[PDB]
Amino acid sequence: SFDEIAPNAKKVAIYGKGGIGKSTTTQNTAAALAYYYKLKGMIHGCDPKADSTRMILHGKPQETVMDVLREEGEEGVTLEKVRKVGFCGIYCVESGGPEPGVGCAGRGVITAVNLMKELGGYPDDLDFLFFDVLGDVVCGGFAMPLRDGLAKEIYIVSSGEMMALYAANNIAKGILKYAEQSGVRLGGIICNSRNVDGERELMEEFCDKLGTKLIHFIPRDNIVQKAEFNKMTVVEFAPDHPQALEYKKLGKKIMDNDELVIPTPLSMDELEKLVEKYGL
Amino acid sequence: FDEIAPNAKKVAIYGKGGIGKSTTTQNTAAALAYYYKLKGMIHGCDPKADSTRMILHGKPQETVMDVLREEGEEGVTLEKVRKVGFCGIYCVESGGPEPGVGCAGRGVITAVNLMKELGGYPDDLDFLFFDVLGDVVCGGFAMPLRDGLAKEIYIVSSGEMMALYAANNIAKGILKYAEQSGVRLGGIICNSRNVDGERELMEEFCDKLGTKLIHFIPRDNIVQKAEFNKMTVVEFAPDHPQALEYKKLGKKIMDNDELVIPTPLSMDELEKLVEKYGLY
Ligand SMILES: Nc1ncnc2c1ncn2[C@@H]1O[C@H](COP(=O)(O)OP(=O)(O)O)[C@@H](O)[C@H]1O
Ligand SMILES: Nc1ncnc2c1ncn2[C@@H]1O[C@H](COP(=O)(O)OP(=O)(O)O)[C@@H](O)[C@H]1O
Ligand code: SF4
Ligand SMILES: [Mg+2]
Ligand SMILES: [Mg+2]
Repeated sequence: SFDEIAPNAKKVAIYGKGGIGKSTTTQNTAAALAYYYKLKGMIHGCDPKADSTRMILHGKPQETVMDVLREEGEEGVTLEKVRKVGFCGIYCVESGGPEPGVGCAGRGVITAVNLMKELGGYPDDLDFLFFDVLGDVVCGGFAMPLRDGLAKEIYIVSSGEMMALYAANNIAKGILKYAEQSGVRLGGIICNSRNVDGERELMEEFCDKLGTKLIHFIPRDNIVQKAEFNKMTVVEFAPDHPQALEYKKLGKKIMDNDELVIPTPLSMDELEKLVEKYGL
Repeated sequence: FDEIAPNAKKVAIYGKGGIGKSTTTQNTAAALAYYYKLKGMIHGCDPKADSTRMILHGKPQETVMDVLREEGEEGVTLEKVRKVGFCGIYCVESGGPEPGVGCAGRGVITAVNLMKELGGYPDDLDFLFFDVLGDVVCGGFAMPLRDGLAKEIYIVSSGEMMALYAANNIAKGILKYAEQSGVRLGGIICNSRNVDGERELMEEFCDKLGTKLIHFIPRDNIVQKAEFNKMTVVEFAPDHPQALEYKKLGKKIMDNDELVIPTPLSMDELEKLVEKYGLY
């Protein structure tokens, strides 16, 4: 069952709109937890972009599970080819997916999670396990962590943008749908700032209406791009930089989080009027 | 699907979420129906269900899935699913299932089949646009290419890496289904974000992709001002430079003959291209 895999670990899944900063937040948060707090972790990329583990692997792209299955076949698959070790011993896995227009994009997630369970790719002694999931659509393999209770705690990365909040509200609808069946809950909304006026204020009212909390406000900092150029995470590049400490704060907040709640999704009218009220 | 609206230019607009597909599709259709007096129709294939709002003057449209769910296949009528808006532009919203329930693109198949059965695609149509979600190329979202529903595809994109990544993925889907359905890429439409050298990056991207940058839509506040008045930019101010830009684009789409099978870029090629200009 999905509850027996890494039982001593805090299973978390990060959802959000495309390009909102899920990979950046998930990788830097995991890097902070493994570096400052010396915790054993693992990242399972459930985004077909397949770059959710690049900064942990120091710029080296990882072969996806679908790519390895396609070339080596089910017989020639080894845990060493699909799971790599990066910064501070963080294990990395990329689910991947089918070619655009071929089948269901989420199918790669289900195959990778089942293969990881089969090969014992999730260490029992793990302290945290993160899943970078595509949140533009809540269906198939993308909605599997919410439906099958793979990760009990969900966090959505969002900005003041209408699309980002719309996606977050849709993910909350999926959480509410299988909240009693799977026991999945929303830990909070993580705001990846875009440097707009009154972004935090809009996000805090959005969380109030959604029945959750704005767990953390990540500022927009060019250190992310400077670190990405040296093929490293911000934590690995400059652990003393204020940005690295922001990910450290978020990391501890996620670990010590207890306010997990079933969401109260907003209506399409409530969301629009909330966006119009602030008018960023 | 070649028998539905045979005298019409069947086009499908793809692109990343929040890139400006609904804004471009609606204003382009409004320009074609207002300046050139062409009979047109918009079939929203985005689960957001707001691709036909400005044409309907801010009035929300009941989606096909909503009507089908609460009234059954018998209680369905064209009057309830197809509405008339600015300059007699017909409007339909496919809709979709609740987040986490089934396949998000399912609403597209049900709506296109239902229109095909009720004869909701006027034969005397001059143009037929499909606002499709491009974050993931699968299911009902990849159907228009698959069944050759719309033979000409245009992708709305900006200088952002995620917007270009999505456009490249849509091009991959076009290439796979180019010989089977005869679908083709008409060009890339750039929805400007007011960044330095955005056009130059987009033009090199089109060169590498084997297509052309059909048009450059500037970022104008008149869009939000017309949105506030529950109207399209064409209906709000047909003499505004922006309203004209959509008129130029509309004619370019109608008189377009340079349809090409795309040469998708590799992940390395796209990253090096983004780094060459370093817009962001
Ligand atoms: N806190 C931040 N400060 C500055 N840039 C950021 C921040 N978070 C994300 N970014 C940038 O945003 C872009 C998208 O980030 P990413 O993590 O890949 O989003 P996603 O995984 O949802 O697609 C990247 O270029 C990244 O450098
Ligand atoms: N040419 C433009 N100039 C200014 N704003 C624009 C333009 N095109 C789109 N927008 C804005 O961008 C946002 C997203 O537009 P939208 O059409 O809904 O994208 P999508 O259909 O891909 O979800 C809207 O708030 C809209 O006002
Ligand atoms: S369930 Fe989702 S990912 Fe799968 S084919 Fe449908 S829209 Fe695509
Ligand atoms: Mg990502
Ligand atoms: Mg839309």
